[PDB]
Amino acid sequence: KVFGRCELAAAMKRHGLDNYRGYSLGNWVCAAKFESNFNTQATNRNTDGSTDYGILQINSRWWCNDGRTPGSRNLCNIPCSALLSSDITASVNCAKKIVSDGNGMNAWVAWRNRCKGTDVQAWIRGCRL
Ligand SMILES: [Cl-]
Ligand SMILES: [Cl-]
Ligand SMILES: [Cl-]
Ligand SMILES: [Cl-]
Ligand code: NA
Repeated sequence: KVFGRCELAAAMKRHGLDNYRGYSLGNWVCAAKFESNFNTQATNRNTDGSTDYGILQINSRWWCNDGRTPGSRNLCNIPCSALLSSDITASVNCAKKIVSDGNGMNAWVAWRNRCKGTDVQAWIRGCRL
């Protein structure tokens, strides 16, 4: 599913991401925009053989099982295919663990490089939230 910007912000707020671990909602919508263009079905292969999955491009080396990343963990305890559902529950729950891992949303390189330090509130401007 390809989410609308305000549509995603609302689903994200309902699932408890607004200021989760101190990160305002616009950070999460920004991250989704540049990770996946709001597409739940986005997948991307990494150089190390792992793959990023879903709206927030969660990686198979640490967070989900896809059966093809040797020596990897499944810390969110889910198949990576769950991260591609039009229901973003799996992705949000896993992102809560990821953002809690020590480095905040720096875990998302696209957030560090494209969202961090910017006016992220722009990503939720105009939405009925
Ligand atoms: Cl915000
Ligand atoms: Cl694996
Ligand atoms: Cl949802
Ligand atoms: Cl932090
Ligand atoms: Na894995």
